Amino acid sequence: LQIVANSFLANPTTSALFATILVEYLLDRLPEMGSNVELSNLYLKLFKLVFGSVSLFAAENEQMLKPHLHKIVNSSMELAQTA
Repeated sequence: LQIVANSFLANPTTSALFATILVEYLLDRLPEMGSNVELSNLYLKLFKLVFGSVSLFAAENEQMLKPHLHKIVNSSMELAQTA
């Protein structure tokens, strides 16, 4: 079913919206990445999908990723100490 998510991220009309929703959900689930290996691999692959969407539609996807960047970096560094 990633093919559907990839198709949303690859379409210009829905790429920004779906990326925003998916990053907000994944950031809400960021601590779980250090507990369950299955969910950790899933969340990592979905984050990679978002970042490839940022590569694809830079003009709007940069604006989408911009507010989240600080949370992503800081929480990844903070949660890895206890994960």
